[PDB]
Parts: sequence; structure tokens; C-alpha cells
Amino acid sequence: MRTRSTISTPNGITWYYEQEGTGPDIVLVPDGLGECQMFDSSVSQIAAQGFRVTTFDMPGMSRSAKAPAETYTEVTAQKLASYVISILDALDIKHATVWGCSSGASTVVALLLGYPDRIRNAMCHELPTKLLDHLSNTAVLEDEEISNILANVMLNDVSGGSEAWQALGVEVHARLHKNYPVWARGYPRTIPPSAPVQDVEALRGKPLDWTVGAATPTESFFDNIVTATKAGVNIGLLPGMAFPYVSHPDVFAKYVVETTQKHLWNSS
Amino acid sequence: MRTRSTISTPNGITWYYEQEGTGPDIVLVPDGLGECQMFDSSVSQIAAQGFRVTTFDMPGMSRSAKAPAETYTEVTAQKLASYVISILDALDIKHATVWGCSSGASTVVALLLGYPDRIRNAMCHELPTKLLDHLSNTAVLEDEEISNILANVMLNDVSGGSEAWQALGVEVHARLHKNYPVWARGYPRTIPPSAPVQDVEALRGKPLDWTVGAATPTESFFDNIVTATKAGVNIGLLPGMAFPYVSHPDVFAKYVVETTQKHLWNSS
Ligand SMILES: C[C@H]1CCC[C@H](O)CCC/C=C/c2cc(O)cc(O)c2C(=O)O1
Ligand SMILES: C[C@H]1CCC[C@H](O)CCC/C=C/c2cc(O)cc(O)c2C(=O)O1
Ligand SMILES: [K+]
Ligand SMILES: [K+]
Repeated sequence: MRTRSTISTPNGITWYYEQEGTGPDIVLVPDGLGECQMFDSSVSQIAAQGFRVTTFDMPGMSRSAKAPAETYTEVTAQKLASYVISILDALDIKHATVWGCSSGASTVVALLLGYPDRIRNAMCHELPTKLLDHLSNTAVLEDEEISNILANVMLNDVSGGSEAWQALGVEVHARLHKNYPVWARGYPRTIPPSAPVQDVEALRGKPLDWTVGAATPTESFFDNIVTATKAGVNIGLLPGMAFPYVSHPDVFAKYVVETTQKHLWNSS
Repeated sequence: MRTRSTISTPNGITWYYEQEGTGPDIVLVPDGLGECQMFDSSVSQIAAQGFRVTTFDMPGMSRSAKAPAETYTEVTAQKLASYVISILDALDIKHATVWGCSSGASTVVALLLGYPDRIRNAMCHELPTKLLDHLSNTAVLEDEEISNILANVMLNDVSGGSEAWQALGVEVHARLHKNYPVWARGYPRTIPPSAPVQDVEALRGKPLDWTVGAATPTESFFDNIVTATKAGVNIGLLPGMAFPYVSHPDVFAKYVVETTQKHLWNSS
């Protein structure tokens, strides 16, 4: 029942995408590692509740690696939002609910603010607003050093579930290993300053639902909680840390379904 | 230069207390374990900056165990605030800066709201507003099982620094061993519903500075961040988790001194 295919957009990207289901559109934007197999279980669970679910690998990452250098260097939320709109145009997805974590969170907030006619509602998770020198400094290391360091960071610091993270399996981890240097050189120095949360009044009254991982250390996304509360944006928790779609796929799928259903009711 | 002594208040409590220094009064209220030796390093560092620092074991706990049963059963923030005001009266402390963590945080907010003429400013850390069935349920266990469970929780889950926690020493841990069952039977079922946070407008404009541990899991005091933000109260982080005065005594002492100095400037 799942489409697994490629589609090229006029900006030069050849995307790998997956799609399952019929009904209102839900789009699952990856985190910075750009790997959509992390959504595999949840895509089926969400689609089974009466939705068309689309996901894709991000430009320069995994099976979307055929893309111009501009799309994976000096990456900002606004650049990513432009690219996501390009694939939604190519797939004739006019109105979408969107999810994203980390750089994907920045992307979906930029999508909602910049393309209000295209986005029904956005779910943002763990939106990075601060530069972290220990991550930025990986960009000048050799590729294999980057991959070794960031594979360890993902498993031990932010996966939210080491067994589930490892159970993604060798094929996924081999694609992540190749993505780490692309992410390191393109994302950590330029994503946080691009965060679309400087203007709290621009967030007020928008169809935005914000989450942070329940187990994430308080210091990581303290600023998200403050910002969301100042803007009156609905803010809450999901189990685990940065990858609830990996660590807790059934809870993640339920959250996406219930939040989409809440906005379909409010839309009427 | 440390005074270590006792004082009896007409509510029936014989307090063990310590005092060091000369200057404006700073009072360090313990967390629910009621053990003021946890402040030993910080008391000297704060006092050295030109303050009179007072701390004490809490009623029923450690060396303040000569107290009526009503002071260590069915404990609320409002009962604890009344007890702290009784020792401040006995020591002729008319105007005080106060610190407290956990039940101590509920106590110092209740102090600031209930006794505004007595409290220059309050620092609250990790204020418990939710009932936790796994803690409430320890109250029906045998004393030795309560002590084994809670000693493990403090050391391995929430110390913010296991080496520093162990280095409190054998005599402190022997006192804590006896306090665990008193705390379990008197605190977790009644402290959270007593939280002086139901009226957000009552906190607005008050000289309150709120913190959460940077390493504490987000879910534990997410609600504190939301409430402080809604009230416009200054909210930030200390290193560690529930016991910054044990895990990071110098950082804790600098925070207490700088916060006190900020309110002495605002006062004038
Ligand atoms: C893979 C994902 C993990 C997030 C973990 C946690 O949510 C955040 C801690 C690690 C930070 C990751 C990050 C930083 C940044 O500046 C830009 C980014 O795209 C990311 C990112 O996408 O990190
Ligand atoms: C000992 C201290 C540890 C705080 C750990 C963390 O700050 C909070 C997790 C454990 C809960 C603490 C707690 C709950 C409560 O209902 C009443 C209390 O007096 C406390 C309390 O003082 O906890
Ligand atoms: K699950
Ligand atoms: K320290």
C-alpha cells in the first residue's frame, strides 16, 4: 500500500519520497539527518486513520542526495521551507498538516508563517534556537571522524531509546553514517540563527502545536517552553527525546492523528 | 565563625540551626529531607560576601526531630511557612531573603505571599505541583524499605552529582536514613496540592526568582516554566538537578549572592 518513488523539482533536487493512504494530507518532515525511514511504522499507523501521509529524505541526505550544493550548505529554515513547498507542488499536495523535529521544526514554523494558504496546522518538536560550539566545531573534522562522533551523540545523548535507535538497522545506519558530514557542514552553524521565533506576536493565534521530549534535559529546550507560553501556543510533551517517531512510534502516531483531527474540527 | 545551636518555638518545635556572618539576612530552607548540612559549603561562601546566613533542620527531620507530630504529618507549604516564620521570629530576623527547593520552594513562595513585610525576595527551585503515585505509595511500606528506595532515588536519579552526594558523608546519610520514612509519610500526598501557584496574578510583580535544574528531565518541572512565564516571573536554570547546593555549591552560592544583591539594588 506504500508508494516508494522519486520525483525531481525545478530547483534541481531529485527527492526520494514515500506516500500511503487516502484523505487529508499529513506531511512528516525529517530532522536534520534527513532520513525518512525513521517514520516507517508511524506512516502506516497514521494513514490507517484516514489520511494521505507523505514523507521524504531531505536534500543532500540519504536517497535525496542528488541535489545542488546550495540545498545542503548554509541551510536555513527558510531554505528548507522553500524546498518542502517544491515537493508538495510536484506531488499536487495543496493543503497539508506538517510535522517536524529540530531543523524540521524550524522548517514547519517557517512553512506555516510563509505559506499560510498551504498549511492546515504545524506540529514542531524541539526547535533549535541556540548555537552549540561542540556541534558547529565538528564541521572542520574529517568525514569519518564526524560520522563516528555524531553516531555516538545520536545513540547516547538524544535518541530517547537506545534499543529502538539501534533497531533501525544496518541499512538505515549506513545511510546516516554518510549523512553526518553533510549535516555537520551545512546545518549547525546556520539553522539556529534562522529560527522563525524572534517575533512572538507572529506566532500568536496560529495553528501551531509545540512539543519537547519528556526525557530531554530541561536546559535543551527551556527556551521553546518560554517562547510558546509567551505566544499562547499549545505546548506539551512527547515521551523520549528528539526522535519520538523512533522511540515511541505508536504514541507519536496517536499524537499526529489526534492533533490533525483537532484542527479538522476547528477548521469546520 | 559558624554558630551551631538550638532554639525552641512556642509551636512545640526545638530547632537545630546554624548561622554565619553579618549583614542582610539570607535564610536557606531545606528540601523535604530537612537536612541543613547540605548547605555547609555555600553558607560560608555566601556569608563571606557580607550577609548573615541562617539555615536549620526542618521539623521532625535530622536534629530538629523534637517536634509535635502535626509539624511532620499532613505537611503543606502553608504549615511549613508558619514554622519558618516562627524560627525567624525567635532569632529576631525581621527581613529575610529566602531560598528553597522542592517543598522548600513551596514554603518560600507561601512565605513571600503570606508575609510580604518579612520577605525581601524569594528564590524557588523545582516547586512540586503534581501528585506522583509512585512517591505517595512509599508511605505504606516498612521504614527500612522506604529508606532503601529513597536513598537510591536521591543518589542515582536526582542528586545532580553522585560523587558530591556521597561526599556528604556517613553522619549526614545516617540522618537521612531516618528522615526518609518521616518524609514519605508526611510530604508527597499533601505538599503538591498545597502549591501556592493556583493564582498566577498573585505572583505577578513579586520579588520571586525561579529556577529548575538544567539536567532535570523536562517533564519534571515543565509546569514551573509555564507558570513562571505566565506570571512574568524571572525563570532560569542552575546546573545539576534537585540539589544544586550539594552538586554545584560555588555556583549555587554565587546565584544566591547575585540575586540578593539585585534585590538590595531594586529595594533602594
Ligand atoms: C538530528 C537532530 C537531532 C536533535 C537532537 C536535539 O533535539 C538537540 C540537540 C542536538 C542538536 C541538533 C541540531 C542542531 C542544529 O543547530 C541544527 C540541526 O538540524 C540539528 C538537528 O537536526 O539535530
Ligand atoms: C527531597 C526532594 C527531592 C526533589 C527531587 C525533584 O526536585 C522532584 C522529584 C521528586 C519529588 C519531590 C518532592 C515531592 C513532594 O510531593 C514533596 C516533597 O517535599 C518533595 C521533595 O522535597 O523532594
Ligand atoms: K509507542
Ligand atoms: K560549584
